[PDB]
Parts: sequence; structure tokens; C-alpha cells
Amino acid sequence: GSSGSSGVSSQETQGGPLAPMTGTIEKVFVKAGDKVKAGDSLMVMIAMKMEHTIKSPKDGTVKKVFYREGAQANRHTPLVEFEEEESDKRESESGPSSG
Repeated sequence: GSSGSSGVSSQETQGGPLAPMTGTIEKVFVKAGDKVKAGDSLMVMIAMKMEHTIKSPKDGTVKKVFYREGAQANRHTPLVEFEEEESDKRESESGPSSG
């Protein structure tokens, strides 16, 4: 999910994962000013009596966590915030059009 989205005022989310569904934070293996790796066990949630390992979407220095053990999150909510991204210019390509 990148580039576009539709139905938005500004930016639904930015820099940070989003909870899957309404659950409760069981464990938290993160912290501010911490270092993680894309696909790392950030925290653990509990929704359908099942352990949902919230894996990191990307790598970065955890800015701050807005949830802890025994926390209640909602569907599509900010769990952790990544630090300002530095040195990283995306790529793009354009071409001529007939019409």
C-alpha cells in the first residue's frame, strides 16, 4: 500500500505501523530511540484470543511508542512512530503523452 489512497484530507498515516484489528497489547518489544529491523517483532496484540505479532513494516529508529502492556488499540491505529527519515530519495519516471 503506497502511492495514492483516495478519500483523505491530508495523510491518514505516516511513519509508523497500524494495528490490524481491535485488540490488546500483550507484549511490547520496542521503545523510543530504539533500533529495529524490517520484519521485527515490535509488540504483541490480543484480539481473537490469538497472539498477533505486529511486525515492523520497515526499519528505523523508534521515535516513541503510544502503547504498552495491557493497552487497548483500535483497528488502524498508530502503535509506534518512526524517527524522521534521512538520506533517501525515491525514484520516478515520466514519458510523453499523445493526447
